[PDB]
Parts: sequence; C-alpha cells; structure tokens
Amino acid sequence: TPACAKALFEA
Amino acid sequence: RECISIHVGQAGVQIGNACWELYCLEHGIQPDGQMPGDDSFNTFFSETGAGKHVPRAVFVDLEPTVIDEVRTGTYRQLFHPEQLITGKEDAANNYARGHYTIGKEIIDLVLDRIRKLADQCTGLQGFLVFHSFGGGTGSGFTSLLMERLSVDYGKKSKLEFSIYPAPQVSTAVVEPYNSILTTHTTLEHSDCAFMVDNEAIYDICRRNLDIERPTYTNLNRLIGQIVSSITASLRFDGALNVDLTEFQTNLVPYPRIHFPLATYAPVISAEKAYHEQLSVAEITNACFEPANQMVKCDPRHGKYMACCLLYRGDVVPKDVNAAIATIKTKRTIQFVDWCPTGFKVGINYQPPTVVPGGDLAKVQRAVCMLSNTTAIAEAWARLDHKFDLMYAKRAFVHWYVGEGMEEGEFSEAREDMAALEKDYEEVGVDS
Amino acid sequence: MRECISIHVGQAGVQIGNACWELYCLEHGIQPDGQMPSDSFNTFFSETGAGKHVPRAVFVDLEPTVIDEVRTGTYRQLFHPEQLITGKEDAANNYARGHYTIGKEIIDLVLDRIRKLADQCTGLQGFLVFHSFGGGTGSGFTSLLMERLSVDYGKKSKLEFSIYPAPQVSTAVVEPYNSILTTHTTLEHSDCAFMVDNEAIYDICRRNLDIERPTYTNLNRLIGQIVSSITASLRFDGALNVDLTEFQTNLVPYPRIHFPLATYAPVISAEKAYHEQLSVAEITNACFEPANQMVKCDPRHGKYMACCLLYRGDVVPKDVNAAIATIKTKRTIQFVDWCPTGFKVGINYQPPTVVPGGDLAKVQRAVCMLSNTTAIAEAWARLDHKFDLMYAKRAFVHWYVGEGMEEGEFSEAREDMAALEKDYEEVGVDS
Amino acid sequence: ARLPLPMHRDARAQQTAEVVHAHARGARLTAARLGRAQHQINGQ
Amino acid sequence: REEYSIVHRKCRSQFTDLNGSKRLGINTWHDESGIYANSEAKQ
Amino acid sequence: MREIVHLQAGQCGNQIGAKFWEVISDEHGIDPTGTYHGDSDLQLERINVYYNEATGGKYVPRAVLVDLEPGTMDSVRSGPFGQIFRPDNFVFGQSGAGNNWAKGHYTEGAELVDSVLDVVRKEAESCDCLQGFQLTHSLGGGTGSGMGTLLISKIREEYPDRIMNTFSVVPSPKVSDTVVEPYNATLSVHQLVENTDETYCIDNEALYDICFRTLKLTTPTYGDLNHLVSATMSGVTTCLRFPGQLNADLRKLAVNMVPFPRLHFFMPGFAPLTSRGSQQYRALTVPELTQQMFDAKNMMAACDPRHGRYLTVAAVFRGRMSMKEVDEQMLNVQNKNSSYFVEWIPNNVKTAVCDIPPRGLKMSATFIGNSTAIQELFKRISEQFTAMFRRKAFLHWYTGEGMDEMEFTEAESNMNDLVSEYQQYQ
Amino acid sequence: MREIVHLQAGQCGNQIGAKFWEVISDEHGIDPTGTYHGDSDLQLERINVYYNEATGGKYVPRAVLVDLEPGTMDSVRSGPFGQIFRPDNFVFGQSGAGNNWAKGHYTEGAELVDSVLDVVRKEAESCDCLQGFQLTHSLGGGTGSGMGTLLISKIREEYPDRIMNTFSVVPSPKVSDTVVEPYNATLSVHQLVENTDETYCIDNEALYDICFRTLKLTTPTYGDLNHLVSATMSGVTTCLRFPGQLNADLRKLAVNMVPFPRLHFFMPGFAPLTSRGSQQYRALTVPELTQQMFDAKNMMAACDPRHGRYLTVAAVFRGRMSMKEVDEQMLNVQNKNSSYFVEWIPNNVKTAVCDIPPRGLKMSATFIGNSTAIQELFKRISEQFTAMFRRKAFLHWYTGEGMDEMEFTEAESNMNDLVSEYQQYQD
Repeated sequence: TPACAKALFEA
Repeated sequence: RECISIHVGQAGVQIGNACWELYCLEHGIQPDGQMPGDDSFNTFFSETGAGKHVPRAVFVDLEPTVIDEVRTGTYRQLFHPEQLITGKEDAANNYARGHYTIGKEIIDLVLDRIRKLADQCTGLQGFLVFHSFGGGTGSGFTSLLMERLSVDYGKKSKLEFSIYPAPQVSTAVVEPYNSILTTHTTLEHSDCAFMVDNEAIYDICRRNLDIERPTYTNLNRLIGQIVSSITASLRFDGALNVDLTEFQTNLVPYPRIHFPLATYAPVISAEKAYHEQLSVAEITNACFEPANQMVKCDPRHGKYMACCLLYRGDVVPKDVNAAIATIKTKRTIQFVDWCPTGFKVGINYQPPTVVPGGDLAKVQRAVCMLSNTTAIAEAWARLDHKFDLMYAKRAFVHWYVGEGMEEGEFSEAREDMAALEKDYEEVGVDS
Repeated sequence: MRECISIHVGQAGVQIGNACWELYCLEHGIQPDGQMPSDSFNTFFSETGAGKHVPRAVFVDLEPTVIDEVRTGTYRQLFHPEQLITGKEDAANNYARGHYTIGKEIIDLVLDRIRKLADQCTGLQGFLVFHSFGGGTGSGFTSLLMERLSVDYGKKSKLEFSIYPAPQVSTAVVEPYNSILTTHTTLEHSDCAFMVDNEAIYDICRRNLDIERPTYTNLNRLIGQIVSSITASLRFDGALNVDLTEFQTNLVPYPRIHFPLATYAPVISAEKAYHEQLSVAEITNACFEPANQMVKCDPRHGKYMACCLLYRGDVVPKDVNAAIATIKTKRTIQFVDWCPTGFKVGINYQPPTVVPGGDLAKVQRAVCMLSNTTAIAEAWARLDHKFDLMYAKRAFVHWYVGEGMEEGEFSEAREDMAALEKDYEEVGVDS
Repeated sequence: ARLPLPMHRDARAQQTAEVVHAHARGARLTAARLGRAQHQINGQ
Repeated sequence: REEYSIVHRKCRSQFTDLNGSKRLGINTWHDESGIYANSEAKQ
Repeated sequence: MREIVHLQAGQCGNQIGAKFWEVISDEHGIDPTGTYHGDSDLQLERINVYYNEATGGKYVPRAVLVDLEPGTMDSVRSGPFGQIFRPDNFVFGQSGAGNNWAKGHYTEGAELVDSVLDVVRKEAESCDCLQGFQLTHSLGGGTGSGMGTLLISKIREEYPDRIMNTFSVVPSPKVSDTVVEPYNATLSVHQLVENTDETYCIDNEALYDICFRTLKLTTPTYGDLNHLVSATMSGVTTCLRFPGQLNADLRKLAVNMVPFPRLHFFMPGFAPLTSRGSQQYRALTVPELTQQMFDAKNMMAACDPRHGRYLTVAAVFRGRMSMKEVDEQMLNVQNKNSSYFVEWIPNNVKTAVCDIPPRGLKMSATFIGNSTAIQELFKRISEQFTAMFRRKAFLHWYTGEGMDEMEFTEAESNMNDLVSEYQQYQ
Repeated sequence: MREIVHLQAGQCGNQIGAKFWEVISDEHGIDPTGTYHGDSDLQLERINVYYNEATGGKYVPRAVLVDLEPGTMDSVRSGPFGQIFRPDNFVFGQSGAGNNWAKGHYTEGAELVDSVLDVVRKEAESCDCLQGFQLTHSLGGGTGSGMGTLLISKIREEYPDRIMNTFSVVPSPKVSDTVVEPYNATLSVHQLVENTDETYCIDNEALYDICFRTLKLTTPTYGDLNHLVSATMSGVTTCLRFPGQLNADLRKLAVNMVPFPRLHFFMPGFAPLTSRGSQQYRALTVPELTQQMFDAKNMMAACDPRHGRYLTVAAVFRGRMSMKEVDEQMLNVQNKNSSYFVEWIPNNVKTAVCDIPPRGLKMSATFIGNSTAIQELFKRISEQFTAMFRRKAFLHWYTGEGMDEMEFTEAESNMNDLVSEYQQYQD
C-alpha cells in the first residue's frame, strides 16, 4: 500500500 | 441421476408397495424385475448384467409382520432381500423406545445399507423420507435416522413427505407426544417437509371420485400420483423442467420455514371423466379451491407465501401462462406482498398412468401444487392445544422417562415450537 | 523352479493341509491318484518319470489318529508314505512335553525328510508353516522346529500361517500358557506371520455365506483361498507379479514388526451372487472393512503401516488404480505418517477356481490383501490379561516344570512379549 | 465455549469473504487512481 | 388404458455420465453424435 | 476478415440457440447433416463470418453453448439441427443453480468460467481478424445470469477493443415463472451495464402480442417464439454477409447509436407480420414495412414511447429496392414526430440496404432504437425488489454464499440512478 | 554411418522396448521373421542405424535386453515380433531385485553388470561410427533403476565422447504401486546428473490422461501407453534415417537445449492424436500441429510448464511440408508469450523437417521442451523421501545390503542443490 502510494506520487 | 427412497414405518412399507407398483408400470417392469437402452428408470432402478432392475430403496420397520407380507407378495422377487430392515420387537407408540433403546440395533444396519445404495450413485440428487409421526419407528428411529444422516453426508438433500395426524380422527392417544418431539428435532434436520392428513384424503376420495368405503390402498394410490410428479421432470423430457434442488429453492424462504402443503388437481371419476373437458384452466381452479385440498388446513385464513406448479401431459405454455393471470384477478386468493411473483412452473410432456385397481381414468392435464401458507400455523395451535391438555396433569409421562431419557426433553421441545409459532407469525405482518 | 515346501504340524495343521491339497489338485489337473490326464504345477507338485506328481508337503503329528485318515482316505495315493510323520503319544496340551520331552523323538526324523525335499529344489523360494498356538505339538514342537530351521538354513524365507487362540470362544484351559510361550519362536524365527482366529472366520460363514452351523471343513476351505492367492503369482502368469520376497520387502518395515493381517474380498453365495455387481472397485472396498476382517481386531483403531493387494481374474490396471484413489480419499481410514506412497499391486490372469461340494460361487474377480496395522496390539493384550490372571495364583505350572522346564520362562517370555506391545506402540506415534 | 460450537464453519467463510470484498475494494481504488493517471497519461 | 409410450420420454444422458455401464456391445470411443433412441420427436 | 463467435447461455440460452442456427442454416443453405446445397453463389462468399471451415466441405458454427445442467444440452444434440455442432463446444456442469443467481456467480458457475475461457480462446484465435462476440442469455436463470455475467466480466478484461452484444431476456411483468427472478435480474444489470456495448430486451409478452394480434396462431410454442426473436437477430448482422448500396455493420449500428457508454437499451420490431389469410392481401410497398415500427403493436420489449421519446432510432432494410423510397418514407412520418423526438439530435435515423432478401421473400424491414421509455422497464423490476427486500424474503439462500447486504444495498442504488440517468430527457 | 546401440532394462524397460521395435520394423517394411518386403528405397538406404545384417537378406536389431528374472523375457519372446531378436542379447538373472534399489546396485546387479558389458561392446565396436546409445527404464523398480544406473555410471567412463540418451519413467505423483518407491528414485537421480547427456521424463499418469481425455479409448492398456512412448522415440531419431529439407541429429538437439551440463531433463509430447469420431472434424493443417505440441495437456510429464519458464524449446516435424509455414508458427508462439520464455535466450526454438511421415499418417509432429518447471518433480520426490527417512522406516532393506546411512544423506543434498540450481535460472 505505501509502495503503491509512492508509485502514484511518481506518476 | 439417482433418487433413493428411504421409507420408515409400517406406513413406510404400506407406501413402499403403492409407490413401487406405480413405478413398475410407469416404466414397463415385470413383477419379476425384468422389462419387455431406455434409461429413463435410472433414478430409481439399478441394473445388473442379467437385465434385472432392483429398486434403490430401503424399508424400515420395527414390527416383523408388516414386511413378511411384502416378502410373500406379488413382488417377492423384485426386492433384493437385504433392503427391507425389520426389528424383533416394535416400539409401540413411544418415543424413547424407538429413539433411545430399541432403535440402537437398527441404526447400525441401515447406516451400513444406505452406504451401498449411495455408493452406486455418481450423482445422487437426494434421499426421500416418508413416515408417519404416530408410532415409534415413524417417530423415534425416524428422528434418530436423520441426526446421524446429517453427519454422514452434510449438505445432501433430505425430503419429507409425512403423515401428520388428523384434527379429529386419530389412531391413538400418544400420537401428540410423538408428533411434537419430532417436529422439534426435525427442524434443523430436514431440507423440505410436506404434510398430509388421512381424513383430508378421505374428504377427497369418496366425494370427488365415486368410491365410498375405501381402504388405505385407495388412499395410497393418490400419494404415488404426487411422489411421481415431483420426480416427473427427472425421468421424462419436458418443455421446461425442474429438478429436486430447484423446487425447494423457490419454496423455502427461511431455513425453519420449509413446510409446504397442497393438492393434486383432476381427482375426478370415470363417470365424470369422459364427460367434462379438463383444460389447463379447469384444473388450476381445483388446486386453489379449498374443498379439494390435501390437508385439513384452509388457506382462506392464510397467505400464499410461495408456490410451485407441476404440469403433466397435453399442456401448452399458453394456457399454463393464461390461467395463472386469472389467479391474480380474484381476491379470494391473497398473496403476501414480499413474494410478488411466487411461482415455479415445471412442464412435463409425459401423461400420467392409470393403475390396475385404481379409480381414476386416463386424463391429459394435471397439477400438483406445493404452496406454503401461513394457515399451516393453525396446525400447531391445535396440537399445542392438546399436548398441554394432556401434559397438564402429567399423563403418560412415566412411559418415556425410564426408557433411557430425562423429563427435561418434554419441556424444551414444547418451549421450542412456542417461538416457531412466532416464526410463522412475523411473516404475516407487513411494514 | 519357484518351489515352496509346505510343513503342517498338528491336527490343526494336518486338516488344514487336507483342504489346501485338495484345492491344488483341482486348480491344476491332478486326479487323486496323482495322474495328470493331459509347468504351472511345479512350485507345489514334483514329478517322477512315469507321469506321477507328488507334493512337496510334510505332515507332522504326535498322535496316530489324525494322519491315519489321510493314509486310508481318497488321496492316499497322492502322498509318498514317508511324508506323513506320526508319533506314538501326543504332547497333550503342553508346551514342555512337545518342546523338551516328547518333541525330541521326532525332531531328528522330520529334519531328514525336509532335507530330501529341499535337495530336489533348484530355486527354493521359502517354506510355509501351518500350526496353531494352542495345542501341544502346534506350539511346542513348532517352536523346536523353527529353532532348528534358523541354523540349518539361516537366511531362508520362512512363513507362518497360524491360528491365534480366539479371545472368548476357546476349547482349552491351558491355552494361554502355550500361547505366550510361543512368542519367541514367532518373534525371532519367522520372516512373516499371519494370525487368523476361528471366531472371526465364524462371523463370515454365517453372515456372508448361507452356512449356519459351519463345521471345520468350511473354515479350512477359506484358508486355501488365502494361500493360493498369495502363491498364484508364482505359478500362473500375470500382468504384474510379486514373489514371496517382493511383498515382505514392501510390507515389513522393521524386523520386529512382521505380523500382517489377511482378507479375501468376494465371499458371496450363489444365492445372492445373482444380485451383487462384483466389479474390481466393489471388492476392494470390502478388504478394508472391519466386518470381513479375519481376526477379531479392528484396524480403525490403528494406523496402516503398509498394504499389499492381490487381484485375480479380469482386472486391468486402469480399474485397479481408479479404486485405489477412492480408498485414499476417505478419512475413515488413516495411513501412518511415514508411508505416503502406501500400496503394492499384483494383477494375476488366473480366475480363482471352484471346488465342488464347497460353498462360494464361481466369480471372475477377487482380491487378497495383506496389511500391517498398529491395531494388532489389542489381540495380544487381551491375552495378556488371561495369562497373568491365571498365573497369579500359580495354577497349572506344576505340569510344565516337571516336564523338563525351568520356571523362569514364565517370567521371561511374558516380558519377551511385554516389550513388543510397547514396540508396536512407538512405531505408530507421529513425529 | 472451549468446545467448537455445532455450527460456525459458515462464519469462518463469512469472515474471509469480508476480507475478500474488503482488500478488493482498496485495490479497486488503487487501479482507479491509476486509471485517471493513465487517461491523463493518454492525454499528454 | 394407455400404452408404453416413448414419444415424450427421455433417453440416455450423453453429457452427464461418461462410461460404458449403459451401452450394450463393444465400443471404443465416446458415442458423440446427435442420434437418440428418441430421435422421433421431430417426426 | 471479420468473424463472429456466438454465445448461448442457459436452458433458454440453448433453446434460442436452436432456431437461430436453424434459420442461418436455411439462410446459407445448410442441410441437417451440415454440408452445403446452394442455389446461388452469394451464399458461400461471406459465409465464413459464422461457420468454421471443416474437411469435406462442411461448415460448423462458431458457437459455444453453456449450461450448468446436462439434461437440456443433450436435447440440443437431439434436436433437428443438433448434428451440425462439434461436441467440444458444450460446457456442462453437474448440478447448477436453477432460479438462483448467487450459486452461478460465486460458488457453482464461478469454477465453470475457467473452463469456457479455454474454449472461447480457441474459437477467438482460430479466426484471422475477429470482429466480435454475442450473448443470448436469460436473466431469470442461475446459469445464464449467474455464471453468464462472469463471462462478460472476464471476457472484457482480455479482449477490450472487440465488440460484444447481448440479446437479453429480461423478465416480464406478467409472463413470469420465478419468485426469485428479481434478485436474479437486478443483480446482473450493473454487471451488464458497466461492461456491455449493446443490449436488447426480449420480453415474452411481446412475442405473445405478435402471434395472436397479428399472425393469428392457435397453439404457438417457444418454437414460434424463437423464430420471431431470431428473425431480428439475422437482421442486425445482415450486411456483414450480403452486400448492398449502403452498408451497416453491428459496429457502425452502435457508433451512430451509442452516445454514452451506459446508454444502450433498445426495443426491436420486424416488418412482415401477416396472417395466412392476410398474406393474400399483400400490397407489398415501402409504406407497408415501415409503419409497424412506428406502430405500438409490434415492439419486442414491453415498453412504449407514448410515455417517452423515440430518442435515437435505426432502420435496416432487406430487398433490392429503390434508394429514393427508403429515405422518403422515413421523412413522411418524421415531421409529425413532434413530441416523439428530442430536440438535440436532428438526423437520428441510420439506414442500410441489404440486397439479398430473407429466405422466401423479396422485401422487409427491421428497427432497433434507444429510448427513455426503457427506464420504466427497470423501475417496475425494482418496485418489486423493494416490495420484497424490506422483509428479507429469500435472504437465507443468498447470505450463505458470502454475499453481504452491501451487494444488495449497492445494486439498488447502483441502478436507481441509471434510471435517473435515462430520465432527464423526459 | 551413425549407429545407435539400444539398451533396455527391466519389466518396464522391455515392455516399452518390445513395442518400439514393432513400430520401427513397420516403419521400414520388415516382416515378423525379419526379411524385407517394402516398396521404396528410402526404407532401406539408412537401415544400418538400428539393424545388424544377418544372412539371406535378414535384419536383426541392435538391442540388448537386460533383466533380473526370467519371467518377463518369455512374454517378450512370445509376442508378435519376438522372434526378430538375436537370442544371445537376452540377458536375465535368476533371482529378482525385489524392488530393492540396493540389491540391484550393489549385490545382485554387480555380477550381472560384468556379463552385459561383454554384450554391449560386441555391438559397439561393430559400428562404422557410433553415434550413441539409449536406455529405457523405470525409476521405481529394482533392476531398471539399481543396475540400470550402474550401466550408465560405467559406460560413460569407457565411452566418454559418445551420446547417452535415456528414456526414464520417473515415479508418478498420484498413482503409486510401490511403497518403497522414493528410496529408489532419490538414489537414482544423482547418478543421472553426472553421467547422462539427455534424459526425458515420462510419467505413467500423464500417459493415462492422453489415452482417456484426448484419444478417447474405452479400454487403454500398457500397449496403448507403449505406443505413445515409441511414437516419441521415433520422432527424435528420424532425421538420422530419412532425408529432409532441414536435418537434426541426436547431437544437434543436445547442443541447443542443454546450455549448462547439469540441466538435461526434458518434457516430450506428440501432436496428431485424434479419435475415430472427431477425425472427420480434425486433421487439417500445420497450425493444427503447432497447436497441439504446445498444448499443456499433451505433455508426457505430470508437471505443467505454466509454473515456470521454457529454457529451450525443440520441435521435429514429419511429413513433406512447407519450410515457410513451419517457420511462421514458431515465430508466432515465441512472440505472443513473454514470461513463458527465459530472458537471456532470444531464439528459444529449434526446428527440423523430415520428409517420410509416420505409418498411416500424411503429416505429424513431435516436441521436446526444457523447463524450470521440471524442478517441481524433485521437490515432490524429496517431500516423500525425508518423510520416510525421518523416522527410518524401511531402512533395514537397504542397509543390510551393504550401504550406510550417509549415502542417503548425500543423495538428498545431491538433489536439494539441483532444485536450487534451477531456482537461480528462475530469475
């Protein structure tokens, strides 16, 4: 979930 | 597609002759067993390598003299010997005789025997159980059969045509002690469960057919005309069809409320048969008319909770779907609002069969409804009526206590259906 | 060249051998005078040059009344006269007589007619020993014979079909003193061992067959149907074959743990054989069943250490492997933790033969199973009570002590078996 | 209580099923946020 | 009275049970074709 | 170049899979054995939209038939044109649901969806350039509705650009045979709407309204209902296989008919409905075919645009005929459609001409077209899902598959506003 | 010019390899007595690969039959084609192995191993240029696997440049007709690692799935399973006997599919297997041969390649067919799938075309694949070896034959590294 949030921020 | 009869009682074996004589002429079976592949029979009959077709049934009695008339009857070669289980003493209108003391010797062989008539079944739809609540084997051992049978299979199907006692004419006095200590136990131990009263079949036979002075066999014809119709779509092709899992699915709204009850339509005699027309509409009015029912419970007091239809013969899906609309028109009929459509229609092409020694002619159209109704709550109110008019001064209670039992099982199985009479109460009030 | 030499000791052993050797003359073509009217016979029958076949059998007794019916019966010309050894006064229900005092008269003489039979044998597979634990020469002298065979032949295969004394029904008073003093000779001197008591064979003939009142002939006929189905993989060909070495490889995990359990599947009567279906999946259900088991111990209490099935007739490995997978699925059985492969399969082309005047029906399929179970540790511990009950007050020990026995064997061979009950305990407790 | 109740295995399923649509709902959003991202990705 | 009528009655189920405990004679493949005993409904 | 893979789903799915494939076989000259006995040569040109080639000059349909009970698949092989189907295509369970959407959608059918999806990826990558798929299912069942929406849910997540269609069999306000049919139908329309491209509602009251009031039949069966349904279902794929002056794929009958990707509900019709005494008085002129579609005595869903708008309408015509009269007779009635059409779409009618007429005929016509008189279909379904869920009617059949009450609670609110999505054009 | 010396070991090894010779002899037109009655010359020009000449125009195979009991060497001789073999090459002992891996490796099969290396050298030094041997055996018995690894362990040392192919029948995961199976197979796969060039893996359970579900037979048998093995044995070695448009020897497949020397366990298959009834619908083209090599139900091993990655793929086509249309389909499957192919080999498929088709067919096809889903086989043998070996169950039937307990402990750790070898070409 934190990793997914980081990916969304990168996007 | 196998469907195993399990018939318990002497009414198990008086009905294991009428149903299986019908099943030896609906399919053209000789009383030796042979037949002058077709494989419509494969729900019920087995097959060996000699072209012989043994029924997949076990009969349970605790009286040894009700089955010895079967073993020396006309069909003495049809049944394989090991299937008709007898006791050595009966249980004699008593719960704990047949439930806790005498049935412990017949609980071993029938639970070994049904694991051989269910080993042959690649797809077994569901066992059937027919019993009378009255005597010991139809009450006690029949209660004791199902509790272990739940363990042995889990969620396979258990059906219950039964013989409830009549509201006024009964064989005995201690039927209510057996009638009420099964309906407590058979709540969580039954998938579907039908009822019938013998005086209700009396009011049909000599009235609507022209046959006064019956016998139970002249009643036992009519139950076979219904036990076949529930499995009519399983052995013969239809425009629609309904199997054993499907009709209970549209008829059991709550897993305690699984008690349907209704009749069979064209019950008219061979002087009224070939003189009137008997269309699809002219048979559905009879199943809705209360004077031609097959219970002594009248649904003018009740709400048609859910229904089911079984059509045989020369029906077309037009007039099936046309007289259904006229049922909606008249307000003598009252559905409940939380079941807006209410029907399941199973249309079978095969016309029903006339039995030798039967009374009814050869008729092209028929209906066997199975409608739940809240006017089945006038049954239980008239049997708590007479249990507490007999348990009030502790009558007969010494019989059951010292038969491997405790006095407490009367009270908790009487306080149980006090709230089951509320379970059938709340579905009669709308928000 | 697959020879097996049969030794029969006792009236139990001789009358068993009259049932086995009347069986094999019919399975092959031998008439009672020895003549084949025509090499599948060659693991049992020898041959002269004049077309006469003579068994590889030794009949041993300490009383002349038993063998004197063999010498004047029907098969009096099948046997060479030296092979029927007789004493002059029997051991008289006494271990000490048959082992120490009377047994030394015949141990010198039977160990010479064994050497002549095992010098005609090119590939000897192994002996077969038939005795009973209860009698004098069945327990005493057989213990003396095994003690001499382990030095004479060493690492040869020796098998013992036995008769354990039945738990309650029994014909003796000094039965437990023999049947505990024979443990060491079946512990340190046998390679495989089978204990089938007469009470469990009684529950098959009256139940599976229609023989009420079976005499000992109807018991010895069924033990020929286990010997032949163990050894028909030696004589008649098969799709798969197992020798005597190949199952004890696959059934005996540790050298203390050599006691399997035998069962033969279709025991049916020609009254009922019209009705049952009798496939290959149907008979393999019934080797696993605690009613058809052949000693009164129930393997549902214990963990199956291994198995070995032996199929005869018209069987294909498709049908063998299909029903093995059904046996695996049911949690009514429970294999041991460290036997996950499990089984062993033998498929033989020859159907089992039919004896006239016998009892069974002519079938085309059969199974014989030898399985090893932790639930054998109840049969000896039932007899552990009845020995130390009687030995507590020192009854009957004056007979054995005066017949050349020290009294330490009563308190040593009791603990020679009191370790083997705790030995069988630990080899069935999970990791 | 220390004993397993006569019935409950159904509840077992009920519990897990909750988790099913549960974690499922969350992932639905993750992909959903991603979808707008992709749609925007498409635009650019 | 009515006779042994196989006009509406059903036949062997092809898709449910697939084994040769129902077919007489020797077969080697599954009998997969639309030919029934009740092929005479259409006529 | 353009293939179609056809999907039946259920008992109603299969007895509608008989007569569609009957009339296509007669449309393209196919005997009950399977081969070709043709009196033309336009009847083998584009026949490969539907029929896979086989050896010996055979032609087997690209149809995968699913059902969760074997008792009515084997009747389909027993049927008249049952020998023309290769038998791998049936996907048969052991015991299905039978008027219960829940068993098919999580417990029984949800492990039969993983076996069809091998088969449909055989009949999809066998084609060269696949054009689409098609469903015909019944909402009232357990298999076509329960499992059958797990097809559409899964198959749109592997083939997203291709086209799919459904000929929905929605339950009817009087012709019903199931108590439990609203839970069957309401719990799939959102699994329908969020996925599917096209819908059509096939109500059996409407087929009864054709045979009696127009065709004058005595004893209609469903066989005299499967023809009327599938006489439309050839008519939407007509110019896929037969050329014309102006063409219309099912794709292009959507791209001028689907504004918003949830607004796709329709109401078909069909031109020649004459009794065999009124087949005598066949004037057979281009006014005759059109004026049934405008008439409210033909429409194949029990819904009427007297209460609504003929929002966006489509016409497809069969017959070698005059391109001046096809687009004149549409305009002769379009001007008096004054409160019958919306204001914000001025040229609604998409036309087509298929030169090859239906078998035994010379001219006909067909109509499919969206409306805001179809949000009165769904509220009459869910006036009886709110007259029955407030007392927890058949709920014990439904929570025992892990279904919480939020799934019930959503798919009342998840369709109450789609009705209000369709509503504002009224 | 390129000879193959056939070896076969055990009851499994002889009932497989007696049906293989009936397959080959009717592939070349040889009657049951051995003479030649054919209508080509491609049937005869490359017959020296397998057949020694005899006198009078009679041909005898290059096969040596070893066994440890004389009962299964008389059902072979009394079959249809049992009279074609030279009788000296029949080797049988007198006392069986007894399903005992030690008894055939150390005790009974160490005196029979000296009596068969006289036979295999008379047939190896009579070839003009020996290509390589074979073996057919089972890893569940005693003489197929105990002695049958003692042969490969010995004749790799004497002939270390030739080819040593094997056709294993490794134990089945579901059906198991021997309790003492896992001690046999665990102690034998270590001997396969060092001494063998290629090894196929055949499960008898996955032969049963073909013969029921796809071929649709009422009664399968161990002749309808020995026809499936022999129709794959013939496909690998048909570019040695028949001309093609593109050739492939026994070396040219081992060169391409075996990158690292410890990884030689393959997964056979065979394409045109169709029923009587479905033949009218089936049997069409070359896209219906690449459709059914690569179908994951047709693998002759009971391990599915969807679990892992194809290290290398192979295909041998039979029939006179188009060199374009063969090559377009292998391009078609290598590009649609991504994670079924290893990253560091960008052309994972090798192809071959042989002209003369199998018997009764107009075209056919054959497959070999190499997977890192073959290492789920050894994680299931080692789950049932150390299940038994933890509490020391059947240990006296092996230790009393002359072994010791740390020969077991090394042989599991000679398999628990090849499992963790294949797990590092996983990523």
